[PDB]
Amino acid sequence: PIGESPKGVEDGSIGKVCRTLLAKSVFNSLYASPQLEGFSAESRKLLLV
Amino acid sequence: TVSSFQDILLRMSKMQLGSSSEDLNGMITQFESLKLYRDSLGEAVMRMGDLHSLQNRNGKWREQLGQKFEEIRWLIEEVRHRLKTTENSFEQITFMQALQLLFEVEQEIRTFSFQLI
Amino acid sequence: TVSSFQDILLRMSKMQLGSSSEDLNGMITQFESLKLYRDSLGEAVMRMGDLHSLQNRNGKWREQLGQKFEEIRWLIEEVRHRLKTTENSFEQITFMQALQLLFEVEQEIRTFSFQLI
Amino acid sequence: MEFSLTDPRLEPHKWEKYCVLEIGDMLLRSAIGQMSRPMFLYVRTNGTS
Repeated sequence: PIGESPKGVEDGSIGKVCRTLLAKSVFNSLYASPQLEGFSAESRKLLLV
Repeated sequence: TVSSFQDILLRMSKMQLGSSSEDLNGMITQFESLKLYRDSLGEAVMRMGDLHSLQNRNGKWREQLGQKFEEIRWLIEEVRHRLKTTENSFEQITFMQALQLLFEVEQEIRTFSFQLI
Repeated sequence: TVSSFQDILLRMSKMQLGSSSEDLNGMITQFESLKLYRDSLGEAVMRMGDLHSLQNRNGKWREQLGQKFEEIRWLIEEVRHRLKTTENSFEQITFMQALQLLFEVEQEIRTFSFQLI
Repeated sequence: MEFSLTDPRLEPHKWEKYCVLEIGDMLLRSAIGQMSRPMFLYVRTNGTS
């Protein structure tokens, strides 16, 4: 499960996953801010719960 | 452009099985009709070059034909003159066949000239 | 008719190589050129032009341009309004992509319509 | 200063700190025909670190 569409969810393969992870890392590099790390920390806590 | 069409139609297909509206149905039918019209017009505008190529190649025959008539009449008149002053049977027989053959050839060339236009 | 061609050529060759004249070679060359011209015309006989493809579907084909123009700006206005009204992110992106595609296709069809006429 | 092909004033709120000029037209070579599409230039002022 790698995407979302109206009326259900979508699926993909390993290549989509790796490309998505690389794009997420690149966008993390391009858009740094303290809000990002704060949101990441508390979102990690909520996700663990 | 075709890839854009297929992406657009695939995206619009998923807003119908999660909602309800005849407007998007008519809209999708209208896009597919437009796509059919455009890719029909494609080969129609592609084929236009061959017509002009044929028209261009058809123009040279018109100007070789005039020279052919000139050659025909010149050789006819000179062959008749040569026939007039000969004193050998071989000569006369060959010239008889020559006149007959070129009369037939000139008739056929005129018929084709009339047909071509 | 062909046997007349070879018979005349052979008789004139026998006549010539026994005794030579300017005009004699002149007629030999002119005859040979006409011979090849007739052969080339005969080769062009069984091919002609392709008039079957020259009379394809073109009668009603010309009048649908105004028909397409009838719904072009209709659908573009519908897309503009529905893009303005909508609130989701999927629909907005789909409508923007459709609008850009339609602008491109409308230019394209107008350009080819102007060029062809 | 950067080259671009996308038309502004279709999504104008995205471009708030840019100046856009129309600087020429581009001939896109395709399978059939010619689809000249204008060409734009984006100008902006920055200073980084």
